[PDB]
Amino acid sequence: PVSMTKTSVDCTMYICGDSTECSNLLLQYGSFCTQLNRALTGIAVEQDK
Amino acid sequence: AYTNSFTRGVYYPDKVFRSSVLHSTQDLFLPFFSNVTWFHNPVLPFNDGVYFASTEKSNIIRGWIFGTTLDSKTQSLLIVNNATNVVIKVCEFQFCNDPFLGVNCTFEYVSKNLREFVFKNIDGYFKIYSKHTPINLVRDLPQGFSALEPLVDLPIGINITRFQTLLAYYVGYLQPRTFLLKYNENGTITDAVDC
Amino acid sequence: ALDPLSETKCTLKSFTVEKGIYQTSNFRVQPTESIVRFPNITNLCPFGEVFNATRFASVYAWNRKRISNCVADYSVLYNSASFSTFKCYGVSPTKLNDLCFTNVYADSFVIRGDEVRQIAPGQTGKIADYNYKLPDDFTGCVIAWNSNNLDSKVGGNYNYLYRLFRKSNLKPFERDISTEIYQAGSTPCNGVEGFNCYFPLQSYGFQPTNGVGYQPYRVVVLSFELLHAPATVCGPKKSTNLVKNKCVNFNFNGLTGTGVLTESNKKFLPFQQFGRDIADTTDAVRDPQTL
Ligand SMILES: *[C@@H]1O[C@H](CO)[C@@H](O[C@@H]2O[C@H](CO)[C@@H](O)[C@H](O)[C@H]2NC(C)=O)[C@H](O)[C@H]1NC(C)=O
Ligand SMILES: *[C@@H]1O[C@H](CO)[C@@H](O[C@@H]2O[C@H](CO)[C@@H](O)[C@H](O)[C@H]2NC(C)=O)[C@H](O)[C@H]1NC(C)=O
Ligand SMILES: *[C@@H]1O[C@H](CO)[C@@H](O[C@@H]2O[C@H](CO)[C@@H](O)[C@H](O)[C@H]2NC(C)=O)[C@H](O)[C@H]1NC(C)=O
Ligand SMILES: *[C@@H]1O[C@H](CO)[C@@H](O)[C@H](O)[C@H]1NC(C)=O
Ligand SMILES: *[C@@H]1O[C@H](CO)[C@@H](O)[C@H](O)[C@H]1NC(C)=O
Ligand SMILES: *[C@@H]1O[C@H](CO)[C@@H](O)[C@H](O)[C@H]1NC(C)=O
Ligand SMILES: *[C@@H]1O[C@H](CO)[C@@H](O)[C@H](O)[C@H]1NC(C)=O
Repeated sequence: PVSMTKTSVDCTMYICGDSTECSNLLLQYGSFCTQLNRALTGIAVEQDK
Repeated sequence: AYTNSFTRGVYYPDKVFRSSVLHSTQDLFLPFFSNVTWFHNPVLPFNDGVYFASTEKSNIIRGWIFGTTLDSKTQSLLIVNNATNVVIKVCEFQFCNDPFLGVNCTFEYVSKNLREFVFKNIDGYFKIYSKHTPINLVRDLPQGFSALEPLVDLPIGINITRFQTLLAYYVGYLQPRTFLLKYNENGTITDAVDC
Repeated sequence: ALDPLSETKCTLKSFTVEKGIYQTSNFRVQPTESIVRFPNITNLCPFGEVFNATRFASVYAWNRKRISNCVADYSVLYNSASFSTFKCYGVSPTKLNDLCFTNVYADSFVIRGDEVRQIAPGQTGKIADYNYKLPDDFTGCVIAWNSNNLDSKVGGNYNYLYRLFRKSNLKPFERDISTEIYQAGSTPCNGVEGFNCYFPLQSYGFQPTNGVGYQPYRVVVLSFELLHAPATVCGPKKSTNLVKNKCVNFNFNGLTGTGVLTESNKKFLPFQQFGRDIADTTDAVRDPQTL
């Protein structure tokens, strides 16, 4: 096996799909959202490499 | 008398369409290869749910009574099909010791063979599922598989712990079992597994 | 937000972006409109039976109609100009359309005009005490309209009665229909009228020429009930038109979502309402009004 599926996930949309109250609460958790996107992006670039 | 509940007592647990998929669901089903009581009209408990079946040539069985006392003291369900019309009422009816048919009502509704029914009473809703099939057997329940589609959902909120029949048939008792159901292309349940 | 390079700069928290491709934002189509679909309104509650009743009950023997397992169209009532009093406590009529209840009780009776005020929480008097008592925490509606045209006649209509004596005040929604001779004194009456022995009821004098205060008024009191049972009395919950091939915010009988609704080629069973994906995701519905 050489590569995987280059999946990416929008944490916001995954957790608080199209909800404003939910999103405003989510903002309190800080960078969790960003770091998950970043990690998966890492994975996807590795797959191409 | 007792007989084998081979693979009978499967009903669509919800109103959802699913095709070409195996779905696992926990609900009150009739356990596979269980004992079903066989009758040729006493009062029977309603532990959590009932699987009723009737083999008919001349439509002898007509109705059901449900409740706790069933003696003009409290609310009780009466369900009756008379030749052309179905009747459902929830009056505190004064029943006979041996009610039959010859040859404070808080709700009222009016509308060779095997007829299979499932009655269950959940969150005050009385759910009734059923299925009609042609058969060629005089002894017992045919072995095979068929699913029961819901017919009625009555918002009664009435406590039931006992019931009786109004006119041979079989009774089984449902239990909280996990099932795996095989929905085909057409969203019909074609096979099941008792987990 | 000036330009995409600026979005990039803000994302990286830098003024100097090195060559590359950067994921900055997330494109998402916004829904243009809201679709609400519910089944055709059916099995209306028999409000006619109560309001359009030919004859009403006396206040001491007020009728109680139970309303259950139907759709209650309150609009026809609070938008009607036929009512002089439409008072609602701890509830707004308009809001009723969005609410379900286990049971609704329409208490119908007739009183004189000046006594209409007694049909309210924390009232006192002959009516509030001996005929019909509302609780202090009553959460229903009181509807009253003049019935001089119907419940008055030349010479005086005395068919409508009221209780004039009672050994104690009534409890909320208590009904006393007894005709026992009231013992005003220490001497037992033994069902015989006389000194300190009076009949507990008396007639209303309803003539067409009577003062508005003394003219007959028909009263319906709606009480709302939430039991340990299903709520079977619901409001109309009005629908909208259906839009296809657009990003919309849809609401079908129970379920909400956002998507593009398209003609499907799926073959639901006659009972199946909404379809599902492998991932327990709603993928298809049945329009409640059109199958
Ligand atoms: C089955 O019994 C029911 C009542 O138990 C019958 O329904 C009544 O029919 C008459 C005539 O149409 C109506 O006036 C009544 O209002 C009906 N009853 C109810 C509760 O609505 C019915 O007629 C019987 N079936 C047949 C085929 O005769
Ligand atoms: C789903 O039901 C439909 C209708 O009964 C079946 O479709 C028919 O299949 C036969 C045999 O291939 C064809 O001769 C017909 O032309 C089809 N009719 C239509 C309207 O498509 C289908 O076979 C069923 N599928 C399953 C899995 O049971
Ligand atoms: C809900 O009500 C609507 C409106 O009365 C019904 O729509 C009709 O449907 C028939 C059959 O498809 C059409 O021939 C008519 O043109 C429709 N009428 C109108 C005014 O557009 C609909 O059938 C009802 N559905 C249910 C489930 O009760
Ligand atoms: C189940 O049925 C079998 C066969 O009739 C019988 O031997 C057994 O006693 C039954 N089980 C119970 C618990 O009665
Ligand atoms: C009728 O049923 C209702 C259910 O709330 C009950 O309160 C009432 O006591 C019953 N009436 C009679 C006369 O039994
Ligand atoms: C149903 O029975 C249970 C157990 O006896 C009891 O707790 C409950 O009050 C009953 N329901 C009604 C509506 O009386
Ligand atoms: C009573 O009937 C009249 C028509 O005769 C109608 O205007 C009114 O809406 C009816 N009452 C109710 C409560 O619907």
